[PDB]
Amino acid sequence: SLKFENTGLENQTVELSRLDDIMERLGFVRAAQWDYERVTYDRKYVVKEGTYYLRVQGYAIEGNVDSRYALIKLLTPIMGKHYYPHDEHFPSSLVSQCQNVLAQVKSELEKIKEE
Repeated sequence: SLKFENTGLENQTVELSRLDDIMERLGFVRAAQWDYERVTYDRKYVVKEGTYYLRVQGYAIEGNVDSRYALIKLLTPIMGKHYYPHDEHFPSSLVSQCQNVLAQVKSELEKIKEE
């Protein structure tokens, strides 16, 4: 339920193949692949209490999810939390790390924006 506002990600669109390359490079794997409207990427931070995951998601505004060419509009990134083995408190260090990763997501998208 933690969100990251003001990353700039929601303000520009990107081709899916170009998004995919960027995400894999930055440690994300595809997630929630049952959804045909949205593409989802998770970067996992496993800890003693379980798994935190930085989730970046976008919808196909043009084309579709199963196509090489699809135009993706990104939504507000979130950090999810899963407890294993069994009001959420989010660790400030992990918040800072996720902020850093999102900054490089944004920087990589800015580098190809005009092409």
